[PDB]
Amino acid sequence: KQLSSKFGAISSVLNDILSRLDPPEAEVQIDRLITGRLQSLQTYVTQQLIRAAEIRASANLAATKMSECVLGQSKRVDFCGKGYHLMSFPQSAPHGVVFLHVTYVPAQEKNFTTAPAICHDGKAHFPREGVFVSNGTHWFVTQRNFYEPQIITTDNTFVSGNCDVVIGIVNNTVYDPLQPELDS
Amino acid sequence: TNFTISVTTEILPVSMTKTSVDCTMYICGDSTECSNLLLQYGSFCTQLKRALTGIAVEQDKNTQEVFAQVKQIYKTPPIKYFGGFNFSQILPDPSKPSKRSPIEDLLFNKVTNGLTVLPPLLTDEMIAQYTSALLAGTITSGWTFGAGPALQIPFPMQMAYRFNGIGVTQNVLYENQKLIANQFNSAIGKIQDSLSSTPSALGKLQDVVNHNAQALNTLVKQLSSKFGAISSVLNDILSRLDPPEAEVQIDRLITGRLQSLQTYVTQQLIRAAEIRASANLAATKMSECVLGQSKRVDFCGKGYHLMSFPQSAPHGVVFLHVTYVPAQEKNFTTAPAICHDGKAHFPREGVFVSNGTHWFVTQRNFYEPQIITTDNTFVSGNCDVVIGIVNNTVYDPLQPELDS
Amino acid sequence: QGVNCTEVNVFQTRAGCLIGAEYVNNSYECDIPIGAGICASYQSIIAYTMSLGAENSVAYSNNSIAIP
Ligand SMILES: *[C@@H]1O[C@H](CO)[C@@H](O[C@@H]2O[C@H](CO)[C@@H](O[C@@H]3O[C@H](CO)[C@@H](O)[C@H](O)[C@@H]3O)[C@H](O)[C@H]2NC(C)=O)[C@H](O)[C@H]1NC(C)=O
Ligand SMILES: *[C@@H]1O[C@H](CO)[C@@H](O[C@@H]2O[C@H](CO)[C@@H](O[C@@H]3O[C@H](CO)[C@@H](O)[C@H](O)[C@@H]3O)[C@H](O)[C@H]2NC(C)=O)[C@H](O)[C@H]1NC(C)=O
Ligand SMILES: *[C@@H]1O[C@H](CO)[C@@H](O[C@@H]2O[C@H](CO)[C@@H](O)[C@H](O)[C@H]2NC(C)=O)[C@H](O)[C@H]1NC(C)=O
Ligand SMILES: *[C@@H]1O[C@H](CO)[C@@H](O[C@@H]2O[C@H](CO)[C@@H](O)[C@H](O)[C@H]2NC(C)=O)[C@H](O)[C@H]1NC(C)=O
Ligand SMILES: *[C@@H]1O[C@H](CO)[C@@H](O[C@@H]2O[C@H](CO)[C@@H](O)[C@H](O)[C@H]2NC(C)=O)[C@H](O)[C@H]1NC(C)=O
Ligand SMILES: *[C@@H]1O[C@H](CO)[C@@H](O[C@@H]2O[C@H](CO)[C@@H](O)[C@H](O)[C@H]2NC(C)=O)[C@H](O)[C@H]1NC(C)=O
Ligand SMILES: *[C@@H]1O[C@H](CO)[C@@H](O[C@@H]2O[C@H](CO)[C@@H](O)[C@H](O)[C@H]2NC(C)=O)[C@H](O)[C@H]1NC(C)=O
Ligand SMILES: *[C@@H]1O[C@H](CO)[C@@H](O)[C@H](O)[C@H]1NC(C)=O
Ligand SMILES: *[C@@H]1O[C@H](CO)[C@@H](O)[C@H](O)[C@H]1NC(C)=O
Ligand SMILES: *[C@@H]1O[C@H](CO)[C@@H](O)[C@H](O)[C@H]1NC(C)=O
Ligand SMILES: *[C@@H]1O[C@H](CO)[C@@H](O)[C@H](O)[C@H]1NC(C)=O
Repeated sequence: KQLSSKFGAISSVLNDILSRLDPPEAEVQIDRLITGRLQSLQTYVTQQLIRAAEIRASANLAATKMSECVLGQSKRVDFCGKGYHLMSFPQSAPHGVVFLHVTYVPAQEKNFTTAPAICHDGKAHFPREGVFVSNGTHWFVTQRNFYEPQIITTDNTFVSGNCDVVIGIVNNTVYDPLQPELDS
Repeated sequence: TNFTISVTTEILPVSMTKTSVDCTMYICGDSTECSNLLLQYGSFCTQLKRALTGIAVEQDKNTQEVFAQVKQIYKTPPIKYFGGFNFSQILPDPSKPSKRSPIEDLLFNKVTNGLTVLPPLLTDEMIAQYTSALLAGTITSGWTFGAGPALQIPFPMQMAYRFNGIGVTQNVLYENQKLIANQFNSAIGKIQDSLSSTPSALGKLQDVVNHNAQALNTLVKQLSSKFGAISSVLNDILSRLDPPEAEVQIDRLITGRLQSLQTYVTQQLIRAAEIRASANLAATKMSECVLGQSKRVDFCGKGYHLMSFPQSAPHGVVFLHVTYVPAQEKNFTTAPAICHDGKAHFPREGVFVSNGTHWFVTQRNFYEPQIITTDNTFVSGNCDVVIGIVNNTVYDPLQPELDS
Repeated sequence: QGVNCTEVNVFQTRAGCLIGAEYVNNSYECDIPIGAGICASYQSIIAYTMSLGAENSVAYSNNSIAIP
């Protein structure tokens, strides 16, 4: 569109303007037109360079996601979709890529009570990988997600010091394995 | 053996001031000559306004995306007790009607015609509400609230969770819980003193504001230049000179001002790209170090990163990175393995350490002696191919208890 | 935009004044951005303040764990 504008000259035409105008002023008209069109081309290529730089940065981020979400599992939070990321399925797109994100969204929350530690027989108790949880007079252990009660044993728990300084600690009996199998 | 907790500050700017420039009134003030001669250059100033509206909409999208990453806002409980963790200058104070914590209050106090300065889409009130909601969500819901519905976790056990995730056993938290709380309060006081003391700590926001103001000032100064013409006045040539005779002068003036506007817009545009990249990096920082805890090191502050506090700031965001700084070193002797009864033994997760001749096991970043047992070791191969192995016995559990 | 609307139904905003819509005291989801916490939508055309979702404060205590 910018080619068709006269840019303040007599006319936008090139060959026909040479016939009706003398070369001493035709060189002035051509100089004005050549400077204006060079300015327009400079604006267009400045836009091209900045758009190429922005697209290159976005595509470098896309390639980082290509090497991070698709290749294996990424533990980093909400970098590959919303929530925890497990896997991704990329598909071919024109002038771009599209991403799917198999995520893990828990729901159906239930209220529960807990304790930082358990004091029993003058020593403290701490879970090895789980967490103490209870609903009523009975206590259990469970993981971070998808609550699954289990009996407190000595394989999923350990001992660390005594029970004097731990705040909020509560009594609870512990079911130690191999105790009833002693006289067989 | 003994650890300390410090806090640092990181300032990353988010959004520059939006500027809108009209072409015709900037070139000349209410003159028909510009109306009948500016269209001879084609639709040149139309794409300038298109680009500036594009900058306005991407800045609005950027300042919306950098903060609004939660579907629901969170409000703190009226009880301020958090198990020894005192959050008074971090939690927003309802005494002030603007609902601001004193730290961003001090940061706001420290940090300071044909043009148009459009106001931002989000003013400081909703930014303060965003920061309060994010602080509430990261204090009462643990590190798991962005993956779905809201949960509740008390402070000490999610401290234990973060210590388990950083690489130490959670039992060491309750041994010095009051010490950790006192060190946290001292670190908050010290970083408040550092914010109130250092005047050049906020140099990025002042730098970008001064850059924008200086660019506008030089634009205004170079507008009033003659550009090689007879008169520098915009409309005095309409009556002093014949409009047949003013064509070359007005053409030179409009092309000089067009070149100046073009180079100003390109400079601004480049900067706009830079601030968009910086705010995208800040958005990744917030999405990594606030929405859950991260394992990668030297990304959010110096040291092992546990969790961070995002706070409001004009044209930027400020972070409070809580880190783990070990100290109180002590020399000790080690061994890669131990051979007992002709069989090799390996540590489950730790390392064999002996001050003198008595060998003990311990975790990675903390020192505490433990008895070497069978449950924290396994047998794999013989003690013939390894090097640097020592000779000591292993105390067997369930050995002296089943005999009777 | 920007200019005071003493010189020129009428509603006064931070970024100037708005002509053609009535201001309401309720809250609605933002569709058309305006500026300084103003959003507009058509149901007649109206204008309203920015609504940041819904207020929700989860219960917090010294001992309350939530496991899905
Ligand atoms: C908290 O959750 C636990 C785990 O489910 C509950 O313990 C279990 O409660 C059920 C129902 O009362 C017990 O089943 C009963 O077993 C007896 C035999 O002992 C049987 O005769 C009954 O007909 C009934 O099936 C189950 O035994 C019990 N589990 C254990 C290990 O004792 C507990 O009741 C829950 N507490 C509250 C306050 O909801
Ligand atoms: C390296 O550190 C270990 C761990 O503290 C030191 O072993 C400790 O040695 C002392 C003295 O030999 C033991 O004290 C004794 O305890 C028994 C327990 O009944 C008591 O009856 C004795 O009267 C005496 O107080 C201590 O138990 C022992 N600790 C462990 C965990 O075995 C060791 O001495 C240190 N080595 C060097 C070179 O510093
Ligand atoms: C269970 O908790 C109770 C109190 O919460 C503890 O009972 C007291 O224990 C101390 C010393 O252990 C005695 O001097 C008190 O007389 C006890 N009071 C009562 C009412 O029994 C008890 O010790 C805890 N159980 C364990 C195994 O530590
Ligand atoms: C680890 O360092 C802290 C910080 O100095 C020590 O805490 C100090 O303990 C002494 C003795 O109770 C107090 O007089 C100081 O006031 C404490 N310091 C602070 C800042 O409160 C702690 O004792 C050290 N622990 C070990 C095992 O060395
Ligand atoms: C949490 O720390 C703040 C900061 O020190 C405490 O605020 C102080 O409160 C006392 C009593 O009202 C004032 O005399 C001080 O001037 C306050 N310090 C300030 C404003 O810097 C606050 O009391 C602490 N809260 C708890 C529960 O310990
Ligand atoms: C650990 O003990 C074993 C056996 O008690 C040592 O093995 C013997 O080492 C001596 C000299 O080092 C040799 O003469 C024997 O032939 C070895 N016997 C066997 C069965 O290998 C072993 O050297 C000791 N290791 C250390 C580091 O003291
Ligand atoms: C766990 O119990 C608490 C009680 O303190 C619940 O909190 C309230 O629950 C009722 C009923 O759902 C709501 O009407 C209130 O608005 C809640 N108050 C607050 C401050 O959140 C909580 O919802 C329960 N959680 C679950 C998963 O049942
Ligand atoms: C450990 O030994 C080295 C070697 O002599 C010494 O330079 C260093 O100071 C010692 N460190 C401690 C804590 O004793
Ligand atoms: C507009 O002018 C009136 C004077 O009648 C003044 O009260 C009001 O504050 C002004 N508003 C703005 C936005 O300048
Ligand atoms: C409702 O909106 C009007 C708009 O002028 C305002 O004057 C009034 O104070 C508002 N009422 C409340 C309760 O916010
Ligand atoms: C938590 O414990 C403190 C200390 O006694 C108490 O003041 C507060 O009311 C408790 N909060 C509860 C029980 O929700």
